[PDB]
Amino acid sequence: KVFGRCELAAAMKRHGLDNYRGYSLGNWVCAAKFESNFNTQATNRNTDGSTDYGILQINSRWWCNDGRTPGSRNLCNIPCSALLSSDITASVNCAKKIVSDGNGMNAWVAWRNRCKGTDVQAWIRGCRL
Ligand SMILES: [Cl-]
Ligand SMILES: [Cl-]
Repeated sequence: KVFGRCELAAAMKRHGLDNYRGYSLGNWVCAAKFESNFNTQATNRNTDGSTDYGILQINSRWWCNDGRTPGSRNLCNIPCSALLSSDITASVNCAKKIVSDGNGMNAWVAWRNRCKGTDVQAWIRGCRL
């Protein structure tokens, strides 16, 4: 599913991401936009053979099992395919573990490079939340 901006904001809000670990909703919308263009089915392969999955491009090296990232972990305890669902619950629950691990949203490269220090509230402007 390709989410609309406001639709996704509202889904993330319902799933407890607004202000989660001090990150306002705009940060999460901004990250999703630049990681996946709001497409739950996005995949991208990394140089080391790991793959990033879903709306927030969660990486099989640490977070999910895809059966082809030898020596990787599965810290969210999920198959990576669950991260591609039109229901973002699994992505959101896994993202909460990532953002809690000490590095905050810096785990998401596109967030660090395209959202951090910008006016992220613009991403939820106009939305009925
Ligand atoms: Cl694996
Ligand atoms: Cl933080």
